[PDB]
Amino acid sequence: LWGDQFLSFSIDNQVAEKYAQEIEALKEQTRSMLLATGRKLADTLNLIDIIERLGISYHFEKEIDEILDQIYNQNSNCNDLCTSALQFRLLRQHGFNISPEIFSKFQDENGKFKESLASDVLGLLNLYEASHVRTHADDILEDALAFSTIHLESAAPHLKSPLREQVTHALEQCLHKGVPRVETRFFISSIYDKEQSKNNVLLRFAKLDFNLLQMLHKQELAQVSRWWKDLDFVTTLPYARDRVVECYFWALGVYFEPQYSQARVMLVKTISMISIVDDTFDAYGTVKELEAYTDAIQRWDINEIDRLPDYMKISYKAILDLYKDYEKELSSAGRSHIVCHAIERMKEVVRNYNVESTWFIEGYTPPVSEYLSNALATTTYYYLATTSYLGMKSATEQDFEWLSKNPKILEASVIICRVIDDTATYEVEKSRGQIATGIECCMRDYGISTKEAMAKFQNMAETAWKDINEGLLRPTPVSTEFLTPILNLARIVEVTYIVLKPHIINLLVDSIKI
Ligand SMILES: [Mg+2]
Ligand SMILES: [Mg+2]
Repeated sequence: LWGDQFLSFSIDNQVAEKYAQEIEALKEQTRSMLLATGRKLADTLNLIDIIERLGISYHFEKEIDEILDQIYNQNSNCNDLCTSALQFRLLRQHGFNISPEIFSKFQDENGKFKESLASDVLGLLNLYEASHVRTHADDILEDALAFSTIHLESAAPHLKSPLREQVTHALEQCLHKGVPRVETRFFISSIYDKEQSKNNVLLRFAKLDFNLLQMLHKQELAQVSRWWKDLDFVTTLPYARDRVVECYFWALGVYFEPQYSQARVMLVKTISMISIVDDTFDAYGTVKELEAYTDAIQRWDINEIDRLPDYMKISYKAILDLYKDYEKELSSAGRSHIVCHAIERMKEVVRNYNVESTWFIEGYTPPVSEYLSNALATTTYYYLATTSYLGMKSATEQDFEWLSKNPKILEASVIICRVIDDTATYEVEKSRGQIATGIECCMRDYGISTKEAMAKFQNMAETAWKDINEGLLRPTPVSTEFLTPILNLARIVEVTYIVLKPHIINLLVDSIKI
């Protein structure tokens, strides 16, 4: 419902250059802040936390890492909940397996959190955020979420602004599980901007940087929108909607940095394309047509097009063409040889789409284990994760080989999307006759109520998050650069099922008022 609002974006080079020039000054100035010698732990942690929440930490990957490494190594006891929880969270998010023992001093000989901390809002907030980065080994943090949650909920109504808005927001969306750009936009405009103790250099820096990057995101969105119009699916395939803007939001959620410009464009096209296919199997193709389509996809030829009805011929050709473009784009860098990994994942998605169709027609309700073996791939997550690597100039063959083994971190990301999707779309899918819905299989397989089935599904998502958190800890199998996209895919789930309009507006329409 966007229209020609994004067909084309004429970037006024003057404003961009001004922004860039000043950003360079602010960047160097901020760098010097990070390298300040005589700073206290609390101050150093808050500085890093602020730069990250402001969405400008990508400029200081090395600096922040070296500083955090020093903090990890010195193991200093801060003694106060606020700093301890923050220290724990930042180290964990950066792969440092800091021991949860740092929380023992805030617990009774029973391991329960000293209820006396219940009046320490700042400590509770940082503990709340830290509880979301826990692993299966962090037994000490078992009751951290419930503890901080109940007390923050109680204190919230009487807190000053913007602290109150920060707490209220956190309770609805924790930092660790939120989409980066979405959380950055919120922190900048709704919190830091209204913070009495704000650092003006950092705020100015954050605003300019966000706005400048937004211009690039707009060029990409415009470029891809033109690409979509050329395909002219609107008239040739009147059963699919112009979801391009939504598809772009997803790509933006996976990575927003300027270096991933090519990657985002490639990713958007894939998301758009597979969306067409999903529509085909869901409400247009007949039993026979779908079987013919699944086969054509597995063969991946073109001569197979003759066995497909006209509408499917358009889709099929476009898909094959898209991958040819990908191969061409990567030719200059000699990376075209990796595209096959994405194709293999697409074939997988289509096979499982077909199987899902078959299950629906037969009225089959498989046990959970069997349901998942097919339903996990239908989320398209393995496929999208593989696709995100295509445009990443550093993604080597080894990285793709690791990804093909279905790494636990990827598996967890996929599971999160699956169980959450099933919990949300259950009602709609049931009234549609889809008795092969995750929640349905769960109920029958275990012999439990819908409520209990959904509760089990939520537990699976929780378990998966802990797995993701563990998968981020050093030593990582591949560079962190390749783990973030998977983590971001899981974050997108949290945002899509708490719909995209407000985020699209805040991220791609409205700039932050400087
Ligand atoms: Mg479908
Ligand atoms: Mg579903």
